[PDB]
Amino acid sequence: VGDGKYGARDADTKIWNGMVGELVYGKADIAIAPLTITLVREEVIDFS
Amino acid sequence: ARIVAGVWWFFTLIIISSYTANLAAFLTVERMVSPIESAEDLSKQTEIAYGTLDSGSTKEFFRRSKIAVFDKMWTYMRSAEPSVFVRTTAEGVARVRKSKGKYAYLLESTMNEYIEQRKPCDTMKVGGNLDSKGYGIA
Amino acid sequence: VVTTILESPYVMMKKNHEMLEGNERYEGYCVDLAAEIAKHCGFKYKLTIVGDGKYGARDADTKIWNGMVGELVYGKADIAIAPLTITLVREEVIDFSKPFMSLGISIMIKKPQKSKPGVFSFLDPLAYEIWMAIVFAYILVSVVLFLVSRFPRSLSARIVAGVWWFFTLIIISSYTANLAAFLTVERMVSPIESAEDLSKQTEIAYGTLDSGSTKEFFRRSKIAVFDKMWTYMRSAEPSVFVRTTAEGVARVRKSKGKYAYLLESTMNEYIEQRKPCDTMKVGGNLDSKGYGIATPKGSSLGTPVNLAVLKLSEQGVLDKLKNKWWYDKGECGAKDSGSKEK
Amino acid sequence: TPKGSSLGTPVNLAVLKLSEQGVLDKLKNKWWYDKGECGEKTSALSLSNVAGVFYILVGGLGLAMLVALIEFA
Ligand SMILES: CC(C)S(=O)(=O)NC[C@H](C)c1ccc(-c2ccc([C@@H](C)CNS(=O)(=O)C(C)C)cc2)cc1
Ligand SMILES: C=C(C)[C@H]1CN[C@H](C(=O)O)[C@H]1CC(=O)O
Ligand SMILES: C=C(C)[C@H]1CN[C@H](C(=O)O)[C@H]1CC(=O)O
Repeated sequence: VGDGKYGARDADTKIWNGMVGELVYGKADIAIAPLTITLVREEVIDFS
Repeated sequence: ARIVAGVWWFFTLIIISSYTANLAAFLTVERMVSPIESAEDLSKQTEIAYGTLDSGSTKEFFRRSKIAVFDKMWTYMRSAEPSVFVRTTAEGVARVRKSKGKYAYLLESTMNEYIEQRKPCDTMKVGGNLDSKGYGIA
Repeated sequence: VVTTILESPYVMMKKNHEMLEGNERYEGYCVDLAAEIAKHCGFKYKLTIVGDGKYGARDADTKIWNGMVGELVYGKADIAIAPLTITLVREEVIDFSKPFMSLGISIMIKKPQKSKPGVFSFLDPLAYEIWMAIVFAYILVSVVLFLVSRFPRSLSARIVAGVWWFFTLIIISSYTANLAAFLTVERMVSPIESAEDLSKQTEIAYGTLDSGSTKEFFRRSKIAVFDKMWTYMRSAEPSVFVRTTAEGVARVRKSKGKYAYLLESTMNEYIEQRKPCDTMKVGGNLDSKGYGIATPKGSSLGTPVNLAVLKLSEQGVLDKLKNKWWYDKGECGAKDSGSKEK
Repeated sequence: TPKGSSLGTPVNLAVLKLSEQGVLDKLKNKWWYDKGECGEKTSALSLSNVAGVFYILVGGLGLAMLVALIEFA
């Protein structure tokens, strides 16, 4: 991952960053990593 | 009168035997005691500073929590100097390593179990898990 | 329509359920969780107990699903809220929400101890027959002593004193050393939770439920140990299988301790704290799975109940409910306090 | 294998091969140990050792009686 982040939503810019960001915005097909499952992430993307 | 002294002698014999036995056990097994039992004990005691990563789902877990203990822990961690947050996991573990034992690190059980088995091995996990989550493929 | 099965303490009947009707007659963990899910997703619901009384399975013969899953697939029930273990075969047919509770396969056996030490434990390091024998020997020494005197120079009295002193010396040294052995062996944390330890020993026969995901776990398992244990459970008569969990526990309590019962870590954790505290859990879990709310495939409820379970998990409602129905009402107490007491 | 058989060399190389890749160790540990019966605490007192001590005590008392008898005479 380019930026070196997992994922978060900045309230100011309202843009996702990190692997989650690459996932939502279509820069990556699938995310395999120690990614903690949280509600805010489950709302945007699908967790197995 | 002789029975008083005799029975007293038997009694004290039993007691000293018991003491010697127990002390023998104590010296044989040598079980060290952890400074901090659980997570609540960190909230009850002011002395040892404890911290999480700068950005992560853990700090998010602490920021928004309605339970009293975690609310207090987060109210502690928010205002502190110097700031207790660290940028990488390695820096956190190293900060536990150059501590002398005055710093506690809050991290997910996986990385903890992993570091506990890694050289020098000085680090260890204490107390139950604050919450139960899981990793996933996204 | 919410289908569920009666299992403690997931769904239970109230003390007086006769005068009570509707959703108010049932109480339990699953009931509370149901009320919460229904609150967040905002739907009216009616709890109904599944007719056949099974969780779920696919009959090989007729290839029809039964139980909760059965009532779910064919559209007899809108949602199923119960202790349902997520498995491959069940996930293929129906969709599972993110798991609300985590469990594993665990062993339940009879408790070795009566829950506390006593005065008689002082007489433990030296057996009762040794007590009677030492008192007897003492009075023998006494009568010999009297017989010596007849009607600092001597022999008989000297050797009586010496032999008696030597005797009591060796005896009390044995007492001390044996007590040291007792306390040292009491201080040992080890061994705790050895894997496969049951698989080797033939002294204790172990069993699972008649129909469930545990027995099925043993069936399809290619892992050496579990294959061994399944081969053992398959060929053993009288049948080592039980019909209900209650029957299993009652079988362990009446078995004097020569029987082990394999069940889910949750039911084990529950039964362990119930009076009169006959049973305990031994060893780590054999596998890690989780319970989940089951919805039919393509239903509109799936995503809302998923997000609901996640929301309840993050705000810690699930933990509160579990601690409510497990540890908070527990009469036995002990547990972690017992671990500190050991 | 029978003398001059065509299987001699193949079974030889077979035993060697199966030995080098550790199959023999696996089967050995399979049929001997893994399926064995014998794999805490249980510490308890021993009546019979202390009983031996009782024997030396009684010996002392008997010698005491005899010594009394020879002392009186
Ligand atoms: C079918 C299998 C893939 S499995 O059972 O799902 N996973 C196997 C793996 C060993 C495992 C087993 C159990 C769990 C697990 C851990 C915790 C929980 C509860 C506390 C809620 N966790 S949660 O879903 O992340 C929550 C945010 C709602 C539920 C399940 C996570 C992973
Ligand atoms: C190590 C880091 C930064 C990650 C790993 N899992 C958590 C996550 O997925 O957010 C973070 C740990 C934490 O927040 O303490
Ligand atoms: C309670 C029962 C019989 C059910 C519940 N979950 C497992 C299942 O869905 O198969 C079973 C547990 C077990 O078999 O020990």
